[PDB]
Amino acid sequence: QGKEVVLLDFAAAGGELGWLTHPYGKGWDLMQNIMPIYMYSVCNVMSGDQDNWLRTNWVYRGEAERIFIELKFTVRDCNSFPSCKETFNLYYAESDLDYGTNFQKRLFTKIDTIAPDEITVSHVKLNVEERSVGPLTRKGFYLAFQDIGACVALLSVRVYYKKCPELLQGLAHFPETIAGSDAPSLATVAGTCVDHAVVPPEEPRMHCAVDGEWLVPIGQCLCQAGYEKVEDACQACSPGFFKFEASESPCLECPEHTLPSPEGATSCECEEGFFRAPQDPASMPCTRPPSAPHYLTAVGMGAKVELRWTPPQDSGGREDIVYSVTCEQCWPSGECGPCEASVRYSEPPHGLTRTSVTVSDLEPHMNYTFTVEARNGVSGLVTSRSFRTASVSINQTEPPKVRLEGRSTSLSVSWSIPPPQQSRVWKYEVTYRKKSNSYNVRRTEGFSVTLDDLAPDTTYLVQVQALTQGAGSKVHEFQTLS
Amino acid sequence: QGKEVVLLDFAAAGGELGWLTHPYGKGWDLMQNIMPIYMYSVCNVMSGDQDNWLRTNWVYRGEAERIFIELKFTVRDCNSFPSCKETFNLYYAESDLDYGTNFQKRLFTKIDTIAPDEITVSHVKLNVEERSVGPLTRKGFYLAFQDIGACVALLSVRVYYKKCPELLQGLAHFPETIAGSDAPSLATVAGTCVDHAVVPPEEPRMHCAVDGEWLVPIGQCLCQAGYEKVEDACQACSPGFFKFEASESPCLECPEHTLPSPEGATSCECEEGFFRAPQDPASMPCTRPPSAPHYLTAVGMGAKVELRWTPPQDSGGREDIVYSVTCEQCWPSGECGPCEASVRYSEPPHGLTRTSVTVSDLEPHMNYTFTVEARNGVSGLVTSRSFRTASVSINQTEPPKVRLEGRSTSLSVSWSIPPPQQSRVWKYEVTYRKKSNSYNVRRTEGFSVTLDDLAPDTTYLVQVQALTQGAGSKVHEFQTLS
Ligand SMILES: *[C@@H]1O[C@H](CO)[C@@H](O)[C@H](O)[C@H]1NC(C)=O
Ligand SMILES: *[C@@H]1O[C@H](CO)[C@@H](O)[C@H](O)[C@H]1NC(C)=O
Ligand SMILES: [Cl-]
Ligand SMILES: [Cl-]
Ligand SMILES: [Cl-]
Ligand SMILES: [Cl-]
Ligand SMILES: [Cl-]
Ligand SMILES: [Cl-]
Ligand code: NA
Ligand code: NA
Repeated sequence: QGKEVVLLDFAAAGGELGWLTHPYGKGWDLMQNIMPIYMYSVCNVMSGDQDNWLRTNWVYRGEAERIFIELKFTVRDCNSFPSCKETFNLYYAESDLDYGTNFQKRLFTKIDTIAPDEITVSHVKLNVEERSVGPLTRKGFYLAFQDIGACVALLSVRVYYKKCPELLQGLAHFPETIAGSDAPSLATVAGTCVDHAVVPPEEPRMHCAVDGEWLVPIGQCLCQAGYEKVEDACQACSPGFFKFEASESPCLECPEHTLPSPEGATSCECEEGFFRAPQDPASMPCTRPPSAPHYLTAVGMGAKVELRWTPPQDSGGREDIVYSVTCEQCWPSGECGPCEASVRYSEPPHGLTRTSVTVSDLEPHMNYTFTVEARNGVSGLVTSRSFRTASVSINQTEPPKVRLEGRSTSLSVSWSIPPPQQSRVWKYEVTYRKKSNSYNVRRTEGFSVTLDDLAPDTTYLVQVQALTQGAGSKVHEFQTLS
Repeated sequence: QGKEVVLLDFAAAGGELGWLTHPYGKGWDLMQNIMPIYMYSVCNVMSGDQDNWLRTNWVYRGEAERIFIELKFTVRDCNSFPSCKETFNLYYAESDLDYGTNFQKRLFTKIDTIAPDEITVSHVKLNVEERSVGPLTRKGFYLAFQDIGACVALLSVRVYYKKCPELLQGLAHFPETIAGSDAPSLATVAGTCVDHAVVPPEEPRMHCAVDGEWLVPIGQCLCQAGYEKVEDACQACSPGFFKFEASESPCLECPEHTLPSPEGATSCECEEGFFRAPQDPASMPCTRPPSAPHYLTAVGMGAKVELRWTPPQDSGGREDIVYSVTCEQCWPSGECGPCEASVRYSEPPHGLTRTSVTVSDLEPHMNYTFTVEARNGVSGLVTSRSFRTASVSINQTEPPKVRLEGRSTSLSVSWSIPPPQQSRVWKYEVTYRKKSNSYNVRRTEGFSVTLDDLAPDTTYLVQVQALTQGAGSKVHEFQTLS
């Protein structure tokens, strides 16, 4: 149930309300019972022809469309005393002027015959009856009651109308609106967003019914950045909190490494020495550049150097860690300088996410120092650097990488060396022994030989040296067919 | 108003319906008036103590919650014949079994006292009265009528209940639902998207009221790609039409240069020789590469060449037109070849949106042919080329560009030439005459001289030649102070 606005309340007046009766003498009469109770009684069941009227004061209508008329009464049984009726009539008249004592029944429209559910034979049996009328349009109206020979006491008369009350809901405001006249009335009432609230992407609406109930909520408003919902309004975020968007969510407390916020903050400021990247959301804690790769190994396996490292002990709270590798040369001469352009990497030496690289094409005996640096998203915002160094010497230059391209029974062999080294080699020298003092060497400028005139199902020791005006491969075991 | 389902209709039965009366003899009785009209009459206003009951058949309730009971009747005036009442009583009883002739008034709950609005003194004055009761829960119910000494004819009795009908709205389906019992009942009923419809981003809902009206639509479904809304459903796009998205829009007809579509098309296919770029929306007509720049001029103003052109006559229906310039050299020797890397352009010679460029650093006497090509977004999809050619010869190499850096009374002069030409110059030669056979020449390797010992407020003719082991500027008029 919603708002009732009362227009008339006979009982609530304690007798001081005085209504016109026609005729002046006979018919309805005000009665007091004493604890005073007042009432309007008529009981002329004997007289053969009655037409007794009771007319209320002029009632100002205001904004009311449908009025509700609530009556409380007793009726005595026509068979309970030895031309009688047990009902009365209820009328109304609209009008813009209050006519005072000038009352004319012909201007009154009949609402209904009022009958009792219970009848007395004197147990105080109080009937209740409600009717309604609408739409009304004039400035005011009158009610009336007609008795044609009933024995009635009329104890109460309430006229009220219904409203949908002023409403705060869904962070919007809805004005008090008058319940409409027709029963299938749902009036759509637009809402107003309370201060610091907004409709983001459905606009707030409510539907006012004839009983004054608000029925079906459509849409809502949301508290904007720096504000949240507290009860029915928007409030500034507490000190220590933030909110960056218009959402239906509370203020989030300040993330890690951040400076205590003032009221209505859309984001907390960064702590000294901590930062944010231009892609980081306000919800992300302040971060910093990482420490150095925790461990780094530089191992000279063969002619190439392998660098293997480990992520930093401290990431500075980030997950976008990359590595970059740089190099210095030093001749143990004493002189030093940056790495030559002839050094290659197994992977472009910057923007590394892998934790290892292979370095090739290195001058022998030279002391190479490799520095591997760790950087995350906030690194460009500090001057400082986090790195580890490791030094390697290499002895042999790149040997030929040799494989079998086929076999019979004979052994068909191929090899390769990186194209920068290919200028250095004068000739390749192939050696083959049987698996103690009798080997066979051949020479070529090319990259493949077939070893001929060999024993079936036999293990041979094959080596390929790169010769210069050098560096030789590992011994391979190659077996002939059967 | 919505769906009424009738449960009982006395008048609509033409007498063949037969109701229990208590007592069997006295009281209510079926009467026929002849054009047959049937009715139930009691008129024992004389007898001192009446309690006459009329009980309907057992009525099966089905799914009904609130029933509506509509009566039509006459009542005669108790004063119209010389223990009388002018009302009757309406009761009901719920029950799961039909008890037949076994009728027990004590099981009947009173709905209301029924009174007439109009009373007869015989003009056929037919009162109408509606009441309702609910919620009901048992399998069926009975109505009854009680007369205590009224003279009533009862001509009609309709019990019905209300439903919200099965509904197609907003491209969703809503099941037939029973109107609820309570007046402030709005039952929310979810809808089902009809075939080929979808909820894109609010889900369809309707609200069923107690009178069987559907009240407030929330949400909708939309016809998906290849489909549109026709009446209350989704239909395949006509031949000749398309629709690419789920929207509330009709099928669009096929754009220009396109192949007639089959039913339910999401896009029309391209006409032979026409294309679409991988960024073009389905709504965009098929396009093609443009024609050549309509006009091109190649003019050798000085040492530089100016190319000015004009957009193509035919754009192939596009607005993303770019130009690119290329160059061939030919010595009038006869031999030809691509342009040297020493030729510069006033603007990177590809991706041009401008319709002109300046070409500088050109070898004298050489026949340069410039080709300017037009390309739009669909050009990469054809092999063909649209271009215009224009040829230019240049005579002089770049002269010094000379300006006054200051003056007195003297003239302080500076010049420049593009750094590629700066190697060629042995010395610069400055000549100055007074504005007929007496000039003064000086020489420098640098780019500025101050002319000294000059007359006040005087016009001088200054030229600067670039000398080689050449090319000289225009004559400038420089005036001293006063
Ligand atoms: C280079 O190698 C030596 C050992 O040969 C090592 O101790 C030294 O620290 C390395 N680099 C530099 C720049 O000190
Ligand atoms: C080059 O210039 C001549 C005139 O000197 C012109 O007629 C000729 O068509 C030009 N280019 C070519 C490649 O034919
Ligand atoms: Cl009094
Ligand atoms: Cl009304
Ligand atoms: Cl040799
Ligand atoms: Cl009959
Ligand atoms: Cl009820
Ligand atoms: Cl000289
Ligand atoms: Na009535
Ligand atoms: Na009643």
